[PDB]
Amino acid sequence: EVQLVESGGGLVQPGGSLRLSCAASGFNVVDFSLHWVRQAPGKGLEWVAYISSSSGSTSYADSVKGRFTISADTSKNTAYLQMNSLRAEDTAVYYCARWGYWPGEPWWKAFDYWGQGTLVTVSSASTKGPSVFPLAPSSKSTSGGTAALGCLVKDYFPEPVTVSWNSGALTSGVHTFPAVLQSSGLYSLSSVVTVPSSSLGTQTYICNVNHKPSNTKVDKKVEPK
Amino acid sequence: QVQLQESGGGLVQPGGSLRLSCAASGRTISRYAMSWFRQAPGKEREFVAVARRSGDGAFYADSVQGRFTVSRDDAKNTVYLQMNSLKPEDTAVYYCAIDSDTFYSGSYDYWGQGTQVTVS
Amino acid sequence: YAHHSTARIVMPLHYSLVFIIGLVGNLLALVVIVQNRKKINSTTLYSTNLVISDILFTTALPTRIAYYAMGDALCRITALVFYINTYAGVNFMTCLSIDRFIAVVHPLRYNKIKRIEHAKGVCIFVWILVFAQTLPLLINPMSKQTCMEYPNLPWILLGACFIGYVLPLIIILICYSQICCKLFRARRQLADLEDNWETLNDNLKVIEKADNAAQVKDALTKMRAAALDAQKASPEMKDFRHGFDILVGQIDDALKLANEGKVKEAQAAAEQLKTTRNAYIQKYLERARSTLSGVNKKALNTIILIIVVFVLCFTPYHVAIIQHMIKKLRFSQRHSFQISLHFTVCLMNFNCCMDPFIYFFACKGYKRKVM
Amino acid sequence: DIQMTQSPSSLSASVGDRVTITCRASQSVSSAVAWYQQKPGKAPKLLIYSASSLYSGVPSRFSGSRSGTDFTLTISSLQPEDFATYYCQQYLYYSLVTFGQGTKVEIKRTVAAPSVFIFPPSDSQLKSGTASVVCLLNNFYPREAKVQWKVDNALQSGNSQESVTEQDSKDSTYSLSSTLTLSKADYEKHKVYACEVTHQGLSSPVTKSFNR
Ligand SMILES: O=C(/C=C/c1ccc(Cl)cc1)N1CCC2(CC1)CN(Cc1ccc(Cl)c(Cl)c1)C(=O)O2
Repeated sequence: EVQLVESGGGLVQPGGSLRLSCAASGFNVVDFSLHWVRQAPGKGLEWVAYISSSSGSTSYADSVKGRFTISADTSKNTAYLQMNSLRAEDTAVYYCARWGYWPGEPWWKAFDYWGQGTLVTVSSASTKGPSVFPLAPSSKSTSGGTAALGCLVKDYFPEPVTVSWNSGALTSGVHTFPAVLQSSGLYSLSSVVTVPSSSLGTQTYICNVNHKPSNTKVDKKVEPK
Repeated sequence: QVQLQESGGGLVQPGGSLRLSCAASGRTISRYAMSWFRQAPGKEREFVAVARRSGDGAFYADSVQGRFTVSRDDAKNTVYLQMNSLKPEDTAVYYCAIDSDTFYSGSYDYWGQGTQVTVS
Repeated sequence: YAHHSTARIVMPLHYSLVFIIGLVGNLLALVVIVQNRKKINSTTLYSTNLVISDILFTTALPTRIAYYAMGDALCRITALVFYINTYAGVNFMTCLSIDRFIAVVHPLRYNKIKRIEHAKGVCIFVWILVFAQTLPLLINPMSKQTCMEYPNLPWILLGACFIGYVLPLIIILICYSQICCKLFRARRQLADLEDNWETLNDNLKVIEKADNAAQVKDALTKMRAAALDAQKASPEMKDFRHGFDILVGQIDDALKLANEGKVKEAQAAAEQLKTTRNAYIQKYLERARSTLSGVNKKALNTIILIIVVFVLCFTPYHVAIIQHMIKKLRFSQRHSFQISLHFTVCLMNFNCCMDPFIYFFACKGYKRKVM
Repeated sequence: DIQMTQSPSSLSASVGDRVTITCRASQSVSSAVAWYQQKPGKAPKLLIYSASSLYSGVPSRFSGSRSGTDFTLTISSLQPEDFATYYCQQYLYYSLVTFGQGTKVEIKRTVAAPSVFIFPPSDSQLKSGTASVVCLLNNFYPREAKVQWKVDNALQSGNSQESVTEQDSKDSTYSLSSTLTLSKADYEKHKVYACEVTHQGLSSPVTKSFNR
């Protein structure tokens, strides 16, 4: 079965270099042209480059010309994309696609088999743990209805951080927000829970914050005001 | 500088029907969003419905979901809140409203004076 | 009969004119039919039985032309011959209309039915249908104090009017709409194919006269977008599309050179497209423009001629009948009713002499019609 | 270089509706456009190719068509798995591929109003020299709310940052969180901070505030 596979994504400094590799199985890269479509985080798809190893027709998008170079080692049945001189807006998920040659139905189908996409991160920041800060509610926070409660998880790097309340006991009303990229290149995140009134139910709520790429497991507590 | 006036009203018995209409004077509507509101005596300015620009949306509150219907016609710059299956809880004034934002952020500035619509 | 002294000149004038004109027209018509007494593919049989109906309607006429104020079974024969004139005219015009619609919408289904067997079967079917339409209106002898055939709770009037006239009218109209749409849709298709060929030639010209390969790319992409949907408009269509496949291959061979940045080599590789055009598509454009005018023009003018004969011979009388009966259900009698039906029956019988006008432009031996 | 505008940038519909997404080309490409579907987190999937022909493997409710340079994707019966982003790609040559902007079909629901909360900055954060107040908007259906911070009616700008969640799985409602970051040298300004929230289902802008 035809099945594309990418590899080579990760962290690089602005201006560095990187090598993505789109391994293929099933079909051969001789009978098909392999493209690269990237998708910036929270944006739409855009075409980047392609190669046609049957002839050799390496073309590139206008924003990556002179900075990317696409190769295809058909003895390995893979295709490569050499990304060097990487700018800051080059962080995205790079998919690898497949397009058949003209004439006939192989061309009339567009990219029909995509890869799973590999994520690259162009940043000048280093790894650091998060500083969990409480979002404490006051006693006047709608005394009678429900009172929101959360904790702020900011100034951390790299991306993945998961947050749970009371070691997974609180799953109702827990909203964990997508990590926004702060102005200093760091990430900030908030996770809130809507627990009812009457002294917040008199439970000592804790938000369990663990950041595995920095081995930080700060579990701060939240108290009313 | 652009105000709007509304039509419709009346004392209709339960199970009846009406067809409200607020008409805008001095501005176009085809690029804005027109939303209806409601004020019962004692209750402060609940939401009823909203019409988006053109075929991209029409949203109603949870209480009036299914019974009402807001249409939109950019010929006379009017939108109509067709009320059906009127329970005796809908006895309230029905203000119209327009938002200053075209991203539907809901910046309501021009309202009107509403039409008292009571049921029994 | 307040205008009977007027009618004593009006109706013999009109029926004498109809008699002589229709008789000599159908006379020369069946003479030319004898000149081609075997070749009746699918439409000539319709035309000949309609001629049969018209000429028996004329041969039963010389008793009715001698009229004044003043038998019975002869009058019943005149009634039945009138009805087998008018209803046969209507149903055979609409069967000829659906014949033309089948021919110029689904021609393979037409050649399926172009044989004599199914065609004559449908002919005898509508012929026994018009014999079934005339006998129910023959119960009482029309003699009353000539005939006094004109007048007379009635309810079957608008039923017969509908089935007899209304359903047929809707059919011919939808057949005409289908013919006009089919001939107008393979018209915009040929227009857009010619436009694609024109933009292909113009962009080839701007290629061969331009520099600065950033615009030879802009010309080649328009050329490719034109060729890709020019090939969308069997063992000859395959060779039509293979020419466009190799044309788009040459377009790509030039476009990749333009992308590499070889503007001289790109115009060199774009030069081969006129050779490919002359070798593959020039010999097909003349066919696609001329053959796909001719038989369909005959069909279109036949449909429109049936429509105009319909709406000027069978529309006035039948709308007069629906007007006379729409007066009912709510409630002098010879005021604005007898002269109206008089002149509308004059039209419904004038169809018999307007019927050679169908043949002289439509079917049944147009040789002497052109001569 | 061929622009490709996809107009209805966000549709709202319920299970069983008939949605229609349209897409218009700058130049006149032939009937060579494709339609994709990208569920969040995964890669796209081909749905239509040659602008009308259904790909082999997708259900037959999707059906594209073409009129000039106006391509349109229609879904007939919107099952609960057709909730993803739909792109519009033209493919005329290999190096001339341009995608649309992508419409996000989402779940229709009844309008709710955001329950606004504001949070003062923790004194543990003030040991670091920075202060970050945060305004929380909770369970509002249309994702069109706007937050505007005010420090003695001074409309702040450039120092606020928000992030809305996806549509909830239980009741199909969003949740937004705007945070206003300041230094402690600047946090000692005007001693009352307010969060003003305008929403489509809100008559008057709700202002949740607190004093420093
Ligand atoms: O009045 C009707 C029909 C009514 C009707 C309407 C609707 C329905 Cl459903 C049924 C019946 N006709 C009148 C007589 C015609 C046609 C039928 C014309 N003609 C020769 C003739 C004879 C005398 C004169 Cl004075 C004139 Cl000028 C001409 C003939 O042979 O017959």
